[PDB]
Amino acid sequence: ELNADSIPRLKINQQYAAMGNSARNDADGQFIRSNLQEARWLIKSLESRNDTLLRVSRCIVEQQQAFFEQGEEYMKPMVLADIAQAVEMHESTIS
Amino acid sequence: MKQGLQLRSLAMTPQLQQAIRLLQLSTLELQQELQQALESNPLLE
Amino acid sequence: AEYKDNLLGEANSFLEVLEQVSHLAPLDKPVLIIGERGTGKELIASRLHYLSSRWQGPFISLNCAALNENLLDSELFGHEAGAFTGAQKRHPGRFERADGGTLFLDELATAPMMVQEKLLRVIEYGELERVGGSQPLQVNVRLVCATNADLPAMVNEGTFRADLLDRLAFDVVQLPPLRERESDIMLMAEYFAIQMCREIKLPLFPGFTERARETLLNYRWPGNIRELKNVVERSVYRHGTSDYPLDDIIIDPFKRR
Amino acid sequence: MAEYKDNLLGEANSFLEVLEQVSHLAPLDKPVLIIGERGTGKELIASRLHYLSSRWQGPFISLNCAALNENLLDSELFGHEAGAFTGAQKRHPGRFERADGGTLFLDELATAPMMVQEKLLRVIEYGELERVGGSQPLQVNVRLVCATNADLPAMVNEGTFRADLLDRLAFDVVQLPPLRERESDIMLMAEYFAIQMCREIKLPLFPGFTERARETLLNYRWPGNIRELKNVVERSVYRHGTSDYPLDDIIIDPFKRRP
Amino acid sequence: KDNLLGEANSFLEVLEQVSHLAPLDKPVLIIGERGTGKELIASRLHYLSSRWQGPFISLNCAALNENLLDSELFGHEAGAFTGAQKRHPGRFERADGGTLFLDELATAPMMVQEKLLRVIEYGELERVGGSQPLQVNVRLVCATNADLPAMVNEGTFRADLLDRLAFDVVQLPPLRERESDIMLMAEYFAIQMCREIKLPLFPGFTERARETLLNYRWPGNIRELKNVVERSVYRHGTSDYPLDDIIIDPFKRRP
Amino acid sequence: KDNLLGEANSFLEVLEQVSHLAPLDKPVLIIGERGTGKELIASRLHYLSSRWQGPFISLNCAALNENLLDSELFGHEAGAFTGAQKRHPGRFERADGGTLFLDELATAPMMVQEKLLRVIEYGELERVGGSQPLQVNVRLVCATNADLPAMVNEGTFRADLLDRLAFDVVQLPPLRERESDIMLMAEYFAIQMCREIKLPLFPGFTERARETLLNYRWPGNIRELKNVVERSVYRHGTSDYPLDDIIIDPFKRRP
Amino acid sequence: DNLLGEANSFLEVLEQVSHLAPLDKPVLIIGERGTGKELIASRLHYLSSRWQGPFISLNCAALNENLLDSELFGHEAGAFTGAQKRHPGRFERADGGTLFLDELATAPMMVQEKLLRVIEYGELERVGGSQPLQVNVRLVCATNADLPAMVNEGTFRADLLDRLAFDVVQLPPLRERESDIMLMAEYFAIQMCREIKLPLFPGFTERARETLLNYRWPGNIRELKNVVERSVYRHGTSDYPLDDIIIDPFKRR
Amino acid sequence: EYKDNLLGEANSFLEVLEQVSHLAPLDKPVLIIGERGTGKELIASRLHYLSSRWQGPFISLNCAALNENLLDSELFGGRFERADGGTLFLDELATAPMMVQEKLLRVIEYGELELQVNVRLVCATNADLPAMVNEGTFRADLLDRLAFDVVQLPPLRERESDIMLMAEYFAIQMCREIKLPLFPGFTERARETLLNYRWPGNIRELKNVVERSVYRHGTSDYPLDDIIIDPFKRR
Ligand SMILES: Nc1ncnc2c1ncn2[C@@H]1O[C@H](COP(=O)(O)OP(=O)(O)O)[C@@H](O)[C@H]1O
Ligand SMILES: Nc1ncnc2c1ncn2[C@@H]1O[C@H](COP(=O)(O)OP(=O)(O)O)[C@@H](O)[C@H]1O
Ligand SMILES: Nc1ncnc2c1ncn2[C@@H]1O[C@H](COP(=O)(O)OP(=O)(O)O)[C@@H](O)[C@H]1O
Ligand SMILES: Nc1ncnc2c1ncn2[C@@H]1O[C@H](COP(=O)(O)OP(=O)(O)O)[C@@H](O)[C@H]1O
Ligand SMILES: Nc1ncnc2c1ncn2[C@@H]1O[C@H](COP(=O)(O)OP(=O)(O)O)[C@@H](O)[C@H]1O
Ligand SMILES: [Mg+2]
Ligand SMILES: [Mg+2]
Ligand SMILES: [Mg+2]
Repeated sequence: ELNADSIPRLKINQQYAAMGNSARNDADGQFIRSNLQEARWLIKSLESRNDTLLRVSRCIVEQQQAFFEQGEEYMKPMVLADIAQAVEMHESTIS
Repeated sequence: MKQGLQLRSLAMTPQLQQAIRLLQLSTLELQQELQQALESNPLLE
Repeated sequence: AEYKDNLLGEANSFLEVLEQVSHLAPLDKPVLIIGERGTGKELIASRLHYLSSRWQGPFISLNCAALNENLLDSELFGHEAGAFTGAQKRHPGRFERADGGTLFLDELATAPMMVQEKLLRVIEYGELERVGGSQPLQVNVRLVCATNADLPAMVNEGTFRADLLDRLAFDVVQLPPLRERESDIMLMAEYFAIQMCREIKLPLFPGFTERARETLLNYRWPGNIRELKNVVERSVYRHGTSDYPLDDIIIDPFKRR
Repeated sequence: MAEYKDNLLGEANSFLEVLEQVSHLAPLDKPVLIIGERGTGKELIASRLHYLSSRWQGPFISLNCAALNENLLDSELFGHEAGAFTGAQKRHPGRFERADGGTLFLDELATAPMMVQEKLLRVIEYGELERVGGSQPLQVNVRLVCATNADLPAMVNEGTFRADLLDRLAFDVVQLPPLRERESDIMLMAEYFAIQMCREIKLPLFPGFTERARETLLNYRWPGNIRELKNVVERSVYRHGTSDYPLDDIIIDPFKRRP
Repeated sequence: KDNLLGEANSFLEVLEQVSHLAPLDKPVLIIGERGTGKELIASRLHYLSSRWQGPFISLNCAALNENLLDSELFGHEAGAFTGAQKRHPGRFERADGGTLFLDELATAPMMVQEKLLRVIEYGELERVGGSQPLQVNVRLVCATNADLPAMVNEGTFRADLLDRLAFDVVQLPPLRERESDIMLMAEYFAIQMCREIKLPLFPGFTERARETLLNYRWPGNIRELKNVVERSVYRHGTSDYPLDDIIIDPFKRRP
Repeated sequence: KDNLLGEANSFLEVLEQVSHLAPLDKPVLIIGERGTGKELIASRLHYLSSRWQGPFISLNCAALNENLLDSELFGHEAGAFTGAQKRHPGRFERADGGTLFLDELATAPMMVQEKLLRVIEYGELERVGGSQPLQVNVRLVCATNADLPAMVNEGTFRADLLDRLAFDVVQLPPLRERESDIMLMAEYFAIQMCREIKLPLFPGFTERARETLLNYRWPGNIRELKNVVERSVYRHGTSDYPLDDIIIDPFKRRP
Repeated sequence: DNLLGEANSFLEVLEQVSHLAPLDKPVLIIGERGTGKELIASRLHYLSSRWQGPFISLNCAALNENLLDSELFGHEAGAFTGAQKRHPGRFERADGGTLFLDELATAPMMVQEKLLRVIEYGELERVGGSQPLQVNVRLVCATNADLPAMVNEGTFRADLLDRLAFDVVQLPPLRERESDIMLMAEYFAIQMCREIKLPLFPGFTERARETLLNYRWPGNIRELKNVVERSVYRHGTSDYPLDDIIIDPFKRR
Repeated sequence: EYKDNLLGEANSFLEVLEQVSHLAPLDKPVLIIGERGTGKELIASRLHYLSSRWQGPFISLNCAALNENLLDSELFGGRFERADGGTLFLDELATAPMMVQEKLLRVIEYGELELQVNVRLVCATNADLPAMVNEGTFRADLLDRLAFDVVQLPPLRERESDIMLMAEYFAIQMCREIKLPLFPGFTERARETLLNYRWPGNIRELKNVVERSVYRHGTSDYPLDDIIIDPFKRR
């Protein structure tokens, strides 16, 4: 289970989102739209990091359940390319 | 099978690349970076 | 270690074959078979893979028939990048599938002779023949086969070159015919009755009449196991059949009205 | 220099002399061709020459002739990539192009298309480079190796093999001593494979050889020279038995149904 | 632009034909067996042509990719389903008055034949998705191992090719026909060989077997001549290695 | 108008037929031996035809690769096709308002005919991703040395379509059948080569060479005429001695 | 609304054709070799409710690549932006009117399989445009020289053809009627003479026509057209009546 | 319910209907045997109409065949998404691409790349699948996993007695649509012709023949004795 409390949440200021379309000034709207695009890119980046982490973690916990259960003595040879092939994990974003 | 015509995308670099590079960082590394970034944006919470 | 699943192999020769397999299990060489039809051979191949109990997956399972274009089984030794059109990254596959493993050769006789030559060329030295410019790469994995095809016959035909044919000569298995096996057949018949009663979780195994088993014996039974599995569900298809024993076994799917 | 033959499964009869001739022929890089039967040491001879790939930098290039399927085989000759085919990728040069200077081991399949062999022969005769495009051929030397597995001048008469390709090929042949010919270390290499088999089995000790078994070994038609001998060796080894009996039954024909 | 002249009066007349043709850019054929060296003579014409500083480089007819035949003489400009690049023209487009010896013409596709039949048309180079064709003068030359009339009776090449046949295809004399400097050719070839053989000289030498070789099939004028020369030399490799009992039979079972 | 080789009565009849046909924008075809050079007549006609100025098309048949007319004739100037996109020049698109001589359409895929049929009959086509087909004002022309009379009889043409491809074909006589302008063609060739070889003067041919032409069955006619010209060029020898032995069968090996 | 030949049986067939013409049920249109009676459908569509409705026609021989998005439903979504730059697919172009097909007997029968579905209410959904269709755009097809024995020959799906039409479209033999022969003959002669800017029609020999009346009519109306043109050019003179009939430009002298 | 269209008075049609009704309650995948056009998917229509999950969107709709990357986008979005929860169709099963067929079968249970939605898949085929397996044109594993319980259809030759009723029904519907005053009447010649009418197709054949026949008849006053049939051809 992903540490959702340790997972930050990116919130967009909806008051600014409602205070830009009414802006009869184009510069304010353009700056707001650029800020929104950047913030959306950042939030999507964090979310993609979290989701890829969760998928690869499921793959590893499946691989390292013996390492999880019996322990480091029963720690199987685990590699990223093998894990990526096994769980269809990212080929380079994961790396 | 053979060769003729047919067949047919791309990713992004720099800005998308910087956003992706931010994620390879540590957890609290991402948290402090998020705090510093949110220090600027007037349209985020 | 890991235990192979139960198989109704009550034939005394079948037990002997199992024993031969058992001796071969520590060994690691080619494993061929007479490929009896309707007869569950690669199940035994799995019992082998299971007998090896190798870490990771060495029990590859792919035939030849779907490799209709030569390219498909050609891509059992896949493509790396950009040979023809790269529809996806690292078209390689099915080769590392038994990375440290073994290969199950099904529908092997249908394979192209050029394809066969490529396979054999892979056999000994192990070189990775990846389509597209690159360097080869071996891997410590094995292979095994099972086919109704008559190897001496094909040698007369020369369908595959003789070099490969001998290169495969390391373990043979002539599965008994479906018409050959009778007592094990009824044994597995009751076994499948029970197994269906379990998997469907129907309240009652109906049973079968003595006439039911006898008539099933009078059935063509072309596949001792494959036909039996279809017959199992064919009787399981009937509704209320589980409550009382019935001899209603659906041979022909096209049979109607 | 000289590298130890990782295998010297050789015949004192004349494969000693054959190996000697090979060693004499080895230093140059001129046309290199051999000859032999189904499974008759010919890969092993390939290894012989690859060790005879003199000095260092012996780039072993294998030309599995009956491979390459149908279509892109043409590229496998010359070189793919650029934007040429249904794809685009970096310059994966043809297999001959991929190896510059390397050892060109011919698989003695005898390609069905004479023109395809001729196209390889034209590149084989010389390389002028493909500055126009990677679709073409380039400026590469290579050591080259051929062998025979069938009747050459017959096919010349049979029209199976082009005379011009044949004339360039076989500048100096290398025939092989068949199982029906070599027959030299039969018992010797026999026990050689036996010891290899015991060590593989981690076996206790060699039970021995039966006089009946040795008589059969002499009587063997040996349809395959090198491997089929080793094949039956493995056959008996797997057949195995008590250490009490040196050898039991015949492993020459495993195909035969088990008693 | 020369080699180990076969030193023949026929060779003299053939060279005369070449020299007479030298300025001309007319398309040219040849029917030469392996070891003829007609290709070498052809390229000798190419360098010695009026376009001495001309771009003269062949391309085996057998070469072309199954579908790239248009991409063979012409070269990719735009589209073509590549989706990128494909802006490079053809080596034949790269010719422009230069030479590309049409070797291997004995086997090109009838499809290839007709596409070239278009190339036989004066100028007008069309590329994929093109705007305006290119009338690009280029010097044409070819050689074959077989008989053009033989193919014609077979209909093997379309008579369009016979139209494409333009300059009088000089032909190399047969080995039995050539028979010009066999000892001398052996001498030069063996000089080169001993250079490669790195042995000092042929102390054996001798010439009775030279006349015996005068009684030889010699299927390749240079393909077999020097081939057998080296075969025998390497089997010898000794200083005192004479023309006696040296055989050309690499396929044959020696003792 | 244009340099026309020949003044035969049948040739004159053909010329008058061209004069009559000139208004007929209706497409038709011409039947001639390879090397006929009828295309030249077609071009002279088209210039003299209603397109006193228009487009002009050569259009080698064997010139397309699994690529439609919107990749062959129409062009994909309307881009947005599969794969990348751009502005793509188109032949039948470019041709509209001009001269469209189809080249040796005998060798043509059944698919090619499949497209061209509707391309011609209505004269409206559409392209790579277009709304409307419009129509072309070009002149639809063609010829092939084959006798389609057997081709579509073999089925090798859609005889319905090929007939619809034709309005009233014209076929030039054979020169061997014509058998007349031998002297004039010879003289023109002599002067032309004397210029080309930069020669001083034409030696002339003995009446023996005239009779050789009289026997020169000449399977190439104008093609064979130029072939004989080539023969003379190699047989240049001396201008003082008149050309004695002209007939050069290059397929016959000399000596 | 056009110029063409007519016969009593031809008139009856045209009458039945008009009777079907307002009706929206598609029928199978089979024509003589030298018929190209597509104009009949053109009248029918005018005689159909599509008198002001759509009238898109395409010949099923002219494709592009293994599959054409424009053939049924496509746009500029190959990769990258994925934009319905021209969502308008074939039926989207032809919606609500005449969807006329030519070159029918001559495409990949897989396309026929594909056609069968679009034939049944389209429901074509492209990346450019997704729509359930079932839009009653007038369906009709032509180039019907083929035979149901081609299904016996296995040319295409007999089921596709069987579901294709519920009613017929015939074509009386041109060699059969030969009634308006001189009539349409003079008609085409005048049309060309105007096109030829010719002075006038000099007439023709009745013997010439009667000899010309001997013909298998292999090219039917097309044969008539080409024959008239050739005979006119051979006449090349409006002075004397055209006593000559150009039997075949496949000829020599 | 849904209008007694093709209400098969052949008691065999009723029995097929009863089996289908039992399967209608079942949410397990299912298929039916018949010929298309010889009654293309009419039972599929009934099953969607007899949808117990009546609000369940039986979008279904799988007779045809799409493109390659089209199968890519459909399986990995339409497919289960196209008919979420609801009923899943399949026809021209002989027309599937091998990659496409593998994708479908894997979705039915599970795949091997390194799940699905909805319930009650429904299918039918127009050709003898066992011969195709003998030809080896698909995965027999898919064949079995599909072959839990089927719904055959009566042949047109088998569909014999109720044929007069079906013809009359088609006549009623047609005259309603055709604006004809009335079905002009049954004639012995027409009935005998229909008896001879082999009608390789069942529904499409009879319907198209009747359409041609009525269009020919055009007289609600005048019954048609022996109207011939052809929906195409020249003269
Ligand atoms: N012990 C078993 N348990 C479950 N299934 C079995 C067993 N033995 C055989 N089968 C089934 O029989 C089918 C065909 O068996 P087999 O005859 O070995 O195939 P082949 O026809 O290739 O020889 C297989 O699909 C397999 O599922
Ligand atoms: N001393 C040896 N060392 C290794 N392999 C040997 C030896 N002697 C025989 N063999 C085996 O015998 C065979 C030699 O024949 P090979 O070259 O493979 O056949 P072919 O001539 O058809 O190419 C191989 O299987 C090889 O492994
Ligand atoms: N005059 C010459 N001097 C030296 N070598 C020659 C001469 N003519 C031909 N050769 C040899 O012939 C070989 C080329 O073969 P070639 O005769 O061109 O085959 P083909 O005529 O069938 O194309 C070259 O290796 C070259 O050494
Ligand atoms: N009317 C003509 N007068 C003189 N020479 C002609 C004439 N027509 C063609 N030729 C000659 O014949 C050849 C033309 O061949 P080509 O145009 O390829 O004929 P084809 O119609 O068969 O394509 C050239 O050598 C040309 O000089
Ligand atoms: N009854 C008729 N009388 C005269 N011309 C006709 C008649 N019916 C059709 N035509 C015309 O005859 C021509 C037939 O040739 P074409 O259009 O190529 O036929 P198709 O479309 O069958 O290939 C067309 O112009 C067509 O409109
Ligand atoms: Mg099997
Ligand atoms: Mg050569
Ligand atoms: Mg037409």
